[PDB]
Amino acid sequence: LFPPQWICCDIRYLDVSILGKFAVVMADPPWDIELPYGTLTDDEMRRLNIPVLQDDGFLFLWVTGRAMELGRECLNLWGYERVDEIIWVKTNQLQRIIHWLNHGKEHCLVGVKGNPQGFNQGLDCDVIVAEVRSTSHKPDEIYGMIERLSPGTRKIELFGRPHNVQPNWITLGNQLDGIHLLDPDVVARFKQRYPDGIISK
Amino acid sequence: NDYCQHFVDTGHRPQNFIRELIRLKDELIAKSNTPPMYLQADIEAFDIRELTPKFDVILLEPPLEEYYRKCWTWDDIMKLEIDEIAAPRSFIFLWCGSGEGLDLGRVCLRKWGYRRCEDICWIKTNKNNPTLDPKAVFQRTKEHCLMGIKGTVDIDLIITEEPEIGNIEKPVEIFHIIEHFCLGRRRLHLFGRDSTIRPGWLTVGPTLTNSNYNAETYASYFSAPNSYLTGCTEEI
Ligand SMILES: CNc1cc(N2CCC[C@@](O)(CNC(=O)c3ccc(CN4CCC(C)(C)CC4)cc3O)C2)ncn1
Repeated sequence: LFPPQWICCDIRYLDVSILGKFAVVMADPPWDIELPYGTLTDDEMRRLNIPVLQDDGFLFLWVTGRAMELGRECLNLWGYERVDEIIWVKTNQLQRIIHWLNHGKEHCLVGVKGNPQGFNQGLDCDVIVAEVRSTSHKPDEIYGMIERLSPGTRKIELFGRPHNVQPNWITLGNQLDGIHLLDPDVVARFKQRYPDGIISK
Repeated sequence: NDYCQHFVDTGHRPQNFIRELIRLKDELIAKSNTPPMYLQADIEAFDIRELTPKFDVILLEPPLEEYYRKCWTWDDIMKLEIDEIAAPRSFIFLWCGSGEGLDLGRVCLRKWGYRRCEDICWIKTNKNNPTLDPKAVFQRTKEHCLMGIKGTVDIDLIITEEPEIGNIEKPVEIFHIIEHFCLGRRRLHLFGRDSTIRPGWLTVGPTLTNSNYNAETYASYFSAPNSYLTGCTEEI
């Protein structure tokens, strides 16, 4: 079901096997790197049941600081090979660039699992130039790049927020407003697994 | 405006549309710089331990096959004994390319005892001319230079036009970033060329046409009272 869907949940505890398989996974995790949001420990990050989410497709994993290394560890642990690395160059509205060096970019690792067939590889390049609209937000250009890469397929975003919900995407995060599911396969398995609608333990 | 969509429509890369003095520091650097020193050496057969003294900064630029539409694999690079010539407190800048080097270069840094503190991206514009590795998902339009540290003004971006094919030179701007860190005066550039020789640097590589390296002469530049200068201070 093409229109946006989401589940407010603790991603540590959700049984993601009910969601099916996805052509693209994207995660912008709250890595534990003095932050204005709750985080996941390195072990919680490692233990995420990413492997059940895809058979053949791509993973987009935002990383910063020491998560440039921890993110690579997780990516490999979850069964992906890192095959690309997108950078978003942060600009203002006049298209100017916003420890040892000031930081002008954010990094997104691109992992592959299996042997994806029928994707449009090489349409976009690995550099995003876009304005920092709101702090802590990722640039909306990434969704368009992913859609041209894999048009019409099911996608899932972990640790997203309400402004991230998108057609063809299911968005998970603990600040979303309730549960909004339209795919009948997913609705059926959700009711089975969560008959009283609560996601605990 | 969506420059990713625009690149798909036109072939103009999104980076094509990116638009105090700090010059007396550059003059201090210039005054403190040792004479350029350089040595032709086939690094696969050469015992790097003959390169003394131990270096404050190492710039490592192995010729990767991806640079070409003698090449060094990451197998070769990983087996260099860089830790044997790095000072206990010292820095490394490793050009890693755009493919498997972003991973294997991190293995190298840890193998040699460094931790990465920066990831410096050379973003290449194509303003003047609006490949595909089989594993690539996207067109690769940048190269990474990883900064490693061991022991206890600028931006992490360099933007220039993509060089003509077969030109493997890296932007000279990388030297400016390194020298502005004021990390010390023993600076080694492995796999440099005649074209990269520079005051303040010892350049070692297989394609150099001439050498002037003398270990005792070189060490004499850093004998007391000049052993701990940052390279951004006045002469003593
Ligand atoms: C405990 N179990 C949980 C926890 C959980 N979250 C914890 C609270 C927040 C939230 O609700 C929503 N996520 C963020 O606000 C959020 C903010 C900033 C960032 C950092 N990025 C770095 C790269 C970038 C700059 C491009 C973009 C920013 C990542 C985020 O993820 C997710 N969600 C489900 N289960």
